Amino acid sequence: RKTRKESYAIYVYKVLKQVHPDTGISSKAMSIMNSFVNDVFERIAGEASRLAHYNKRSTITSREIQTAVRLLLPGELAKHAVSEGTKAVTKYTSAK
Amino acid sequence: RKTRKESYAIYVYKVLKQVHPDTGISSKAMSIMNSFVNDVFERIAGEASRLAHYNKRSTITSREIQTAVRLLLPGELAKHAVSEGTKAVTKYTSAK
Amino acid sequence: RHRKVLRDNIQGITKPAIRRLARRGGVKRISGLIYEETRGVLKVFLENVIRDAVTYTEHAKRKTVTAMDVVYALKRQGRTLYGFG
Amino acid sequence: LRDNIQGITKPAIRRLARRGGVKRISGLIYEETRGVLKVFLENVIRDAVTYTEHAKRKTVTAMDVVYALKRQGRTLYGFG
Amino acid sequence: TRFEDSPSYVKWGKLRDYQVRGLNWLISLYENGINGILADEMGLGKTLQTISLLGYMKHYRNIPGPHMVLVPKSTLHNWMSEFKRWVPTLRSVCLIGDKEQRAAFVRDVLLPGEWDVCVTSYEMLIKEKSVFKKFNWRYLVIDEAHRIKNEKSKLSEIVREFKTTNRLLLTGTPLQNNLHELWSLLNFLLPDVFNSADDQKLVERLHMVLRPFLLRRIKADVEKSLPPKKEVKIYVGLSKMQREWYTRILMKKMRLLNILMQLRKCCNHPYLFDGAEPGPPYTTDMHLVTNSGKMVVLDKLLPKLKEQGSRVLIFSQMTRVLDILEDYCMWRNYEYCRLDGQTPHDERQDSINAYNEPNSTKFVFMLSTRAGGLGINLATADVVILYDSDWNPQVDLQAMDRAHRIGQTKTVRVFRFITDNTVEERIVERAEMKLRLDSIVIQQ
Amino acid sequence: TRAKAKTRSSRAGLQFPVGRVHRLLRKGNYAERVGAGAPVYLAAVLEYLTAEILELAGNAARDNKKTRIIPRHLQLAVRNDEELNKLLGRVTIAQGGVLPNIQSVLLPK
Amino acid sequence: TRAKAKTRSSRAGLQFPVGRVHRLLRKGNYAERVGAGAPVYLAAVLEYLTAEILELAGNAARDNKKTRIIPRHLQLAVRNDEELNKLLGRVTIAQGGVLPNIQSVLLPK
Amino acid sequence: KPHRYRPGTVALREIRRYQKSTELLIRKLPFQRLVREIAQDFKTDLRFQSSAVMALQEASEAYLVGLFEDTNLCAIHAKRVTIMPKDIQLARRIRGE
Amino acid sequence: PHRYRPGTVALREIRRYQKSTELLIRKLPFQRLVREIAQDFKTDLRFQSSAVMALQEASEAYLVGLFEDTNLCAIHAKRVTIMPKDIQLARRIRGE
DNA sequence: GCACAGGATGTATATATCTGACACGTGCCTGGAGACTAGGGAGTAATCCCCTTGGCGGTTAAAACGCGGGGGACAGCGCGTACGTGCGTTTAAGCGGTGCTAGAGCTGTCTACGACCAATTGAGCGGCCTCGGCACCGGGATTCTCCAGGGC
DNA sequence: CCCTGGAGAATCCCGGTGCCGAGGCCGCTCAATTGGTCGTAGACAGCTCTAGCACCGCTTAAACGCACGTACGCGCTGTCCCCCGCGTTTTAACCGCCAAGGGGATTACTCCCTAGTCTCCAGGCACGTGTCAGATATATACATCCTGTGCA
Ligand SMILES: Nc1ncnc2c1ncn2[C@@H]1O[C@H](COP(=O)(O)OP(=O)(O)O)[C@@H](O)[C@H]1O
Repeated sequence: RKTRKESYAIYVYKVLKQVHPDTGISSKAMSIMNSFVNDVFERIAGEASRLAHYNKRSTITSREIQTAVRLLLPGELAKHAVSEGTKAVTKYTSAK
Repeated sequence: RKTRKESYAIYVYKVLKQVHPDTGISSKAMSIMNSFVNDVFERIAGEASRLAHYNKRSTITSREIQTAVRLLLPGELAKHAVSEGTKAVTKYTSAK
Repeated sequence: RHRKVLRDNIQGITKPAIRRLARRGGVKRISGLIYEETRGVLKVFLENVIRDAVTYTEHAKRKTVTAMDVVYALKRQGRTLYGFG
Repeated sequence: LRDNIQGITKPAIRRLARRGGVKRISGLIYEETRGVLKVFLENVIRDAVTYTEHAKRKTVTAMDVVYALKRQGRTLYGFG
Repeated sequence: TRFEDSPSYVKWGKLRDYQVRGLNWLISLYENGINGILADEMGLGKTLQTISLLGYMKHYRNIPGPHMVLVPKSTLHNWMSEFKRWVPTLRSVCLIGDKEQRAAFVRDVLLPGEWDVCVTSYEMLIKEKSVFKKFNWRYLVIDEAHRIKNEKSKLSEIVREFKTTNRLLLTGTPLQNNLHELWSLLNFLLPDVFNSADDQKLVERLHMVLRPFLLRRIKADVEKSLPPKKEVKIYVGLSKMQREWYTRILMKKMRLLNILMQLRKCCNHPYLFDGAEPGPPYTTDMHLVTNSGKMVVLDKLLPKLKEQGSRVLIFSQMTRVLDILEDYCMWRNYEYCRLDGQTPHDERQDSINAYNEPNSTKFVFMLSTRAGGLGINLATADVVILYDSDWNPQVDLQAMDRAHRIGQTKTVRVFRFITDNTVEERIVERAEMKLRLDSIVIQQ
Repeated sequence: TRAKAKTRSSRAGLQFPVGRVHRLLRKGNYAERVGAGAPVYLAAVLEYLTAEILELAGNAARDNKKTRIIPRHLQLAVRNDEELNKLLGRVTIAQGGVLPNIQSVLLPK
Repeated sequence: TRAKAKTRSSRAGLQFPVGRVHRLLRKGNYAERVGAGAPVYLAAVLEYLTAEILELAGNAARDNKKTRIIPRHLQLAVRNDEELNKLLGRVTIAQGGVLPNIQSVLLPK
Repeated sequence: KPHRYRPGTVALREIRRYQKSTELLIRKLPFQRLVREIAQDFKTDLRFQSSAVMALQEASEAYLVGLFEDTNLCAIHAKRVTIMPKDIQLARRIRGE
Repeated sequence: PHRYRPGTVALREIRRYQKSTELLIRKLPFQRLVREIAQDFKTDLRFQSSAVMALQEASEAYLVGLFEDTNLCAIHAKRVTIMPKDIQLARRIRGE
């Protein structure tokens, strides 16, 4: 038993079952999806860090994340992502 | 009294007098030099941080700085910069 | 009840100005259809840069666009500019 | 070792060009393609070897290759 | 105990009482080594007094030193003609034209040093500052001295840079907005006397301080004519569209950056805004008057005055408002004459001459408030309508006196249109404060 | 006592790990502090992008009469969508191939 | 007692602020720990790069028969040198102009 | 009878002149109006600084100059001397824009 | 005897290889080339199989994109044959 | 149909002037250096076993070589067309002002709410096994395409 | 000079094999809970300098419209040789298998290097201030195009 490796595989599988209820994925495709998730996380987090440094803050917030997704995602993807993220933050605020 | 703004102008002027004693520099060229220094600093520091994260460490050392220099600079500049940095580190650790 | 429009602002980038840019680029002969194409390309480039700059300004909770915002937008686009901070 | 770039053969270059979508190929294309491949591989392998030496390993890893490709602006999905 | 009669060097005319006493005051000023401001209203021979002073300083005192006169471009020909007519003995030169003419002039007439008086303009002074720096000027005369009233201005900085032994400010209205302008003028005059930044504690102290530096004579020494003006303020209410746009602008797609500048024209006419006018057909019929209270009152008043004495001048601060007025007059088939900043110089003279013909069909003359070059002799008018009010009361005073000239024979009515409960009330209050300050300081 | 543990992902109705995202933000040297809404927002954005790509790839795999998504399907889905193509312009997908495309000049006349 | 203060730049033989570099590294959110020799190495590297660029720009200025460096001289120095051209390929210099270059086919013949 | 240069010598003189200078080749006021018009579509009630428009003009001129260099190279590749929208589009397509 | 015209088989190969997804270079020669190139920077280097596979994938993608751009250059020249001049033009416009 | 002379244009070169920005000097204050203590990160040694390298034999797909021919590349030619060059007219850019107000940057204070830190824990998630269904391989019959010959 | 008529390639349709994806079970470590605290950012107040909006005056360089002539883009044709499709022989890649050992990966231990704190002081930054380098103008000297004209 070697060290433990983290991956987004189970969450990607949950999303896949939600989207296409009776479709599967292969190991190579799952590795590609994990790489994509890591790359997008890195881009958004780095842009948010740059914004925080530019404005001379010390905290990464939902406003920084929203500005980062506006900067990085193109057009309609940015609009839909902003809507979904705002929805999630609103539900988390109400339910907590 | 206006706020304090930090810049590398004093040190750029010192290096200019060291390498070309009878030579001046305008304000806009000083802005360009300051921007160049900031950009190179940010590139090297980001590469060193990425190296530390890749190798699962938490300290930025002269090894990280040297590797970042080798990754970012093209060949002859890289090797001359390595020589200069090694000279500086050796002189710093010699009796201080 | 009086009105008078002047011209499109994209026409302010004139044919002699485009010719001067082509001369600095090293062009000898220029076709007559080049000017509209150049205006479109310039418009697209400016649209991208200004959208990023306005996003930065809105995040900073400001209504004034700064050279810093322009520099950050250009760095995002991959066109680092020296000489403005 | 030596005489290994010639191991990249004319049929292989033709297959690559066909996947690129070209019909007729000049006879001088093959040496030019070999040179381009050499320069690209040299850059990538140089960066990967720098990463490996910093890690103080004797083995070059797929993660090192991926990091070199990413720092050259050629992100590769499917190896980590 | 000074020169009691017209001098000898002045030919073609005998100087009258006010100008001879002004010349005595200027001579006493030079003798006491003090520089002063000559504010003799607008048209009682300030140019003639300056010319007589220069002639005196050249002839009765053998000092042929160089002299410079700064004037607006519009007055250059008049100044040169007067110099040739009244005191032909002195040699006066002018610097005008493009680069070739300027260089030819400086190489041919200026540098050799045969000239005695130089009559240049503001722009030519800014162009040739380096050339003008060399000479050791004796007398520096600045016509329309309110041009340098703002420090940090390039003209004021350049004129202070010069080297002179005597100075003389020539203005009509020294105080316009605030005492900082007067301090700037007095700092140019005597930098040593006035160097700091700034009814016994005030008023009287100001009068006694400024008395040895100023000489003003209101247009009452001669009179015998010029029936007094009657000013009436007409209050108007916003129309429905004006009210809606006013509320929408106050609460908040067109940009609204200068909110005061949007409230202004909103008081003038909603048609100035994009989309407020009705649809694309773009007709001109009865929805222009009914959408503005000022338009309603004006449409009630203009036919009345035309049945009455007519010859009405309309002064406005907006060329867009002038366009709307032109459309209204064309609809009503009046005769409208327009004078604007964009009107070419030849058209201005033709328009004023046509409006001033002994018998002409012209009824409405439309002018921008500050576009006049302080001339424009419209002495045939009867009613002055200030459609919009300016912050500076002196601008409105000049607009009024363009119809209150010497040739006027019938009393003039000044109708000032003010909207109730708007920013125009604040504008009028500010103008009243400035006018009261100017009256209490200078007019007394 | 202690209440029953509820995951923040369940509180936000997401299928992505909010706590894991928060830990990655804290360990990544991005800023001194991290807010409460930033992990939720980032997880939601990641979930939306994953859903979009998976939907397009599943449709492509359906057109190929397959039940499993492979890198070829992923590449087809990415390159046939303008937004995802602009987002992943500088990305190479292993074993993804190229789009079928022949210039009209090369076709027989 | 208390020995006289000596700057790390002086002890290293550099003309650049080693202490300011250390402070910027610690405040830049790159890592939670910073070694002692890393600021020295970085300052030396920055000094070498600045010296190279300034020497080339001064040579260009002397070629143009001027004693003050301008952005045009900086651009001429950055170009014409393969190392610095590659290092600053994606960088625009304000009012730096372009290199004199005319293609051979355009020359009269 | 009047003196006239050949069709292309004045062009080469202009090339040398504009490759020797460093100034901006676009009129400031028209460029500023264009920038404000473009910013209108993204946010009304927007104000600009003088430095922002200057930086935008510099970046735009540099981009256009580089594009024209690539366009000239493509035109020379096509055995031509006159640059064309075909050349501009090919340059943009290869660069990835 | 049946003989296809000069260009039909090329189009068939184009369609086949654009439909396929496998590697187009021989793995052992590619590995030998990679090891030979690696001998320049360090001695007695060892490689993972995944590393060589990733290098080969990157090389395939780079060459395919370059050939697409070269074909576009050839079409611009009103030709159907691609040439080293076309390859050089593509590299120069790309920025290499 | 060539080679050269001269005219005209532009460009480079010297010199004189002037100005405003660069380079220097001063005060002071804020950040860097000096000395010291605590604590965790990384260096070092040792062990395990995974993975990498080396070697061999047999298949067989793929590469190399040669041949015969048609299609593409390239040089030459001719034309009529769109662009360069110069000139006279018009426009608007650029500079200098008025008059007012809000935006933004800074300095300085207050204060409170949200994020960090620590101890406890229990459920989520990763690793290992296992099995059955989809992907793959092979074989057969279809449909489509491309090329040639000529009666269209 | 397109219409049949054959060949060759691709495609659909069945049937048998294998191995990998999806599920299920165990165990641990990492996120959730609760409590306490502090310090960062929001809020407020005052000052000062810039930007926007509607105007005016003036100067003058630059854009604009126009006409003429000329390189040049573009079509067209011919020639030739070069690349391509096909068949044959050689070659080494590929795959399965075995064997040995180097080095990656993990763990345990300890020390030493950095973070954090408190003093103290001096180096860098804002502010004035003078003067010299570079821009600009003006007048020659020279280098470049262009054309006409004489001549073999
Ligand atoms: N010969 C004269 N001398 C003095 N004043 C005159 C003379 N002729 C006319 N005026 C007055 O001068 C006024 C306009 O002259 P203006 O240009 O104002 O002169 P100034 O600038 O010297 O006051 C007229 O109203 C007229 O009454």
